[PDB]
Amino acid sequence: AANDNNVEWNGLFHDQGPLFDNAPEPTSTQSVTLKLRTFKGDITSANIKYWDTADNAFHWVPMVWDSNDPTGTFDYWKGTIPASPSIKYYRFQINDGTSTAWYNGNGPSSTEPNADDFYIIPNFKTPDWLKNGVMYQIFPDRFYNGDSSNDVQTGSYTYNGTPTEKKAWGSSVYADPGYDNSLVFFGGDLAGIDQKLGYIKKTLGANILYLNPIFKAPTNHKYDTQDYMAVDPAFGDNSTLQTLINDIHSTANGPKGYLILDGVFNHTGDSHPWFDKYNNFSSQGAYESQSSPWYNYYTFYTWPDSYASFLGFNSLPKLNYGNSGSAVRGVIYNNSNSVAKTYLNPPYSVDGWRLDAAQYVDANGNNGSDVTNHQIWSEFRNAVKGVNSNAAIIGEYWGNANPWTAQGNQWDAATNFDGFTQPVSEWITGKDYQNNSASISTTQFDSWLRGTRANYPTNVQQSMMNFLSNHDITRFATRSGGDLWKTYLALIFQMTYVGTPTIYYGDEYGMQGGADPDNRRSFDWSQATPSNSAVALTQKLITIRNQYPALRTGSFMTLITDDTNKIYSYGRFDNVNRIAVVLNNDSVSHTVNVPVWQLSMPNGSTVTDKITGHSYTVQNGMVTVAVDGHYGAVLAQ
Ligand SMILES: C[C@H]1O[C@H](O[C@H]2[C@H](O)[C@@H](O)[C@@H](O)O[C@@H]2CO)[C@H](O)[C@@H](O)[C@@H]1N[C@H]1C=C(CO)[C@@H](O[C@H]2O[C@H](CO)[C@@H](O[C@@H]3O[C@H](CO)[C@@H](O)[C@H](O)[C@H]3O)[C@H](O)[C@H]2O)[C@H](O)[C@H]1O
Ligand SMILES: OC[C@H]1O[C@H](O[C@H]2[C@H](O)[C@@H](O)[C@@H](O[C@H]3[C@H](O)[C@@H](O)[C@@H](O[C@H]4[C@H](O)[C@@H](O)[C@@H](O)O[C@@H]4CO)O[C@@H]3CO)O[C@@H]2CO)[C@H](O)[C@@H](O)[C@@H]1O
Ligand SMILES: C[C@H]1O[C@H](O[C@H]2[C@H](O)[C@@H](O)[C@@H](O)O[C@@H]2CO)[C@H](O)[C@@H](O)[C@@H]1N[C@@H]1C=C(CO)[C@@H](O)[C@H](O)[C@H]1O
Ligand SMILES: C[C@H]1O[C@H](O[C@H]2[C@H](O)[C@@H](O)[C@@H](O)O[C@@H]2CO)[C@H](O)[C@@H](O)[C@@H]1N[C@H]1C=C(CO)[C@@H](O)[C@H](O)[C@H]1O
Ligand SMILES: OC[C@H]1O[C@H](O[C@H]2[C@H](O)[C@@H](O)[C@@H](O)O[C@@H]2CO)[C@H](O)[C@@H](O)[C@@H]1O
Ligand SMILES: [Ca+2]
Ligand SMILES: [Ca+2]
Ligand SMILES: [Ca+2]
Repeated sequence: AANDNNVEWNGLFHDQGPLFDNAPEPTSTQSVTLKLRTFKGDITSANIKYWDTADNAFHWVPMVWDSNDPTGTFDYWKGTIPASPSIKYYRFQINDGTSTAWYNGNGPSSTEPNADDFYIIPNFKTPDWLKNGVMYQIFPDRFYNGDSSNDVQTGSYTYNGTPTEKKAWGSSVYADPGYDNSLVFFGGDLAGIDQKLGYIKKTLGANILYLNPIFKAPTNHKYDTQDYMAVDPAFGDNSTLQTLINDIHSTANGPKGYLILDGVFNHTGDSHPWFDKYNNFSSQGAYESQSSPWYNYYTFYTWPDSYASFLGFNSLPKLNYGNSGSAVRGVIYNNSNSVAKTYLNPPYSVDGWRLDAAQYVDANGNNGSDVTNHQIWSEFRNAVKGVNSNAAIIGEYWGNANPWTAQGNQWDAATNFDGFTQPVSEWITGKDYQNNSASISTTQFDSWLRGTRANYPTNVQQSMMNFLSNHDITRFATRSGGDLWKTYLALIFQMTYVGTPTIYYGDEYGMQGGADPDNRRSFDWSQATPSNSAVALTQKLITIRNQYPALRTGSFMTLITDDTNKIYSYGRFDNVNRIAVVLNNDSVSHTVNVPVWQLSMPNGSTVTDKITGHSYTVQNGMVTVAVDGHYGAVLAQ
């Protein structure tokens, strides 16, 4: 507002959105010009302080006033960080006489921060389609039986002494007395996925599909791989995969699509020939003979009964990656005919992988989260991106996955449990994703989101897998107590936040379910139509996100965090649009004066709540909109 020995925090802003960063994914030779925003005439000077990993030192770049925003309310200060190959971390020092403030990935600060700085990873690139798409996850057996001839039947076969049980579509997922939950089948398959492709890409609008394991394995989840080179017979054959991939990539049935596979590379099933615990193959596996040609693919403490595994499960023997150039690293990703490259190269050309239990991948039976583990995911990236630079790499991780993403040498993104799923669950349903009592206020929710968003490079943020539920946690509908309205707010949010909106099959209509395996129920297709309130909004929302780049790659600015009325409003914006999102997490209606001036929405200009179609006019920097309890508006211009 003026030069008064006071830096006004409310006027301050910056992130790597279009208005502030002219190069968010630069090469070794591209300069990064940054723009800081402040209330007009509020400061005396500003500077950029960045740490360059090339010489391990802090560098200084004084900023200069660049311009005013259309409403003459803000000042934009600029500075440029020189182009080089090295990773850089920056923050801002803001001065107004005797007052000094700092700003970085975590927003304003009275004292100088030492963490949460903004990133500059030269030559690091996350595929843009992932950044701008909407994903739909499918647990094969439970989506749609499109071919009843490949169905696993009761007794069809046995695993570790247990016969398989077949369920009627819609029945409980729990095994009946005498059977195992891992050996319960409903019939979902690849042909089913292909036949319902119209529901995916059109009825909903999603353009990205992510499949849980689909390779030869005895269980129903299939994380106990028996053969990476073959599609499990129950889901079809490799030929079926090809037709599906072609039908997904096809733009003759809707938006061009991308397929992402589940890569279970940390371990193998105990029935995989390399191990062959039950001797299902003539060859000799590691378990049967210390002279086995694959003996060293695993780690034994006391051969053959005690060996390394995934969290103690004997059915999932841990793979030993050894050192660079090892046979294992070759069969998984180095060899041209490896698991990762085989499916990434024709005649399959899938578009990416979901790294299951990626934090554990290691050598000699160790648990990862160490140097070797990271060295491995670095070679993995060179192998993948070497075959196709636009093939996505998303690792599974429940906490801060900064160690595997913050240097642009490993994954493109990660399963956003901590930055999306948990905060959303606790804010809307008052439970954590495992359905335990855990509630947070709007203020707390907005902070939680900013802190976790700051853990990652901007392009990683835009590529994070944001789901309300997934195959390992309780369903949102159950955590909601059945209140379909909470699902409405959740959807509206999910489709307007930073990151790849990811729909866990069934969530779009309000499916319920507890802990594994009850969170993997068969899909109720009578509810899969626009006649369902939730399904309709999902589609409405998806259409809206695809309409505005500002929602996929724009900036994010908090506008309202009211704990009294439980209202949360934020804005997504770029060079073309300004979107004010208003959310009501209360159980009663509220009239909100949305301060759209913060997004520089001109007075007299009109805005439209793309959810209702109702138009509004910006007067005195505000927009008054009434919103029902557990719902929201999407004011766009
Ligand atoms: C399931 C999940 O467990 C870990 O995740 C931790 C996480 O790291 C922690 O930070 C914290 O948040 O807690 C979670 C767990 O809630 C692990 O790190 C993850 O990698 C793992 N998820 C992936 C890996 C698994 C192995 O490939 C997959 O699970 C499959 O295999 C499991 C083991 O048999 C099956 O688990 C069943 O669990 C029930 C318990 O209700 C048991 O009774 C039953 O015997 C088990 O079979 C599961 O059904 C399979 O899907 C998982 O799907 C991957 O996503
Ligand atoms: O889970 C891993 C950790 O991830 C997060 O740490 C991030 C920070 O949030 C980022 O801001 C950034 O930090 C840079 C920092 O910006 C830069 O100035 C420089 O900082 C130190 C340097 O590390 C240290 O060796 C010494 O030289 O002093 C410098 C300044 O005094 O380097 C930092 C990182 O190299 O990156 C880190 C990690 O990528 C999160 O905040 C942590 O909680 C988490 O543990
Ligand atoms: C910012 C912070 O938000 C979340 O933390 C939650 C806690 O989980 C909850 O128990 C309670 O304390 O409220 C907090 C909200 O502030 C999130 O779970 C954290 O991960 C996140 N923590 C920062 C980000 C990183 C990711 O974990 C950490 O590495 C870092 O040290 C934190 O500053
Ligand atoms: C340098 C000056 O730039 C900005 O001023 C511009 C206005 O915003 C425009 O509307 C138009 O009038 O052009 C002006 C440029 O001449 C900015 O708003 C100012 O705050 C800024 N001046 C600050 C910096 C100085 C250097 O320390 C101080 O002397 C001065 O008091 C500050 O206000
Ligand atoms: O009745 C269903 C409806 O209830 C709520 O609406 C509130 C309204 O917002 C309050 O201001 C007041 O009028 O009571 C109404 C009902 O008691 C919810 O806001 C909404 O979710 C729900 O559909
Ligand atoms: Ca001032
Ligand atoms: Ca079938
Ligand atoms: Ca054998």
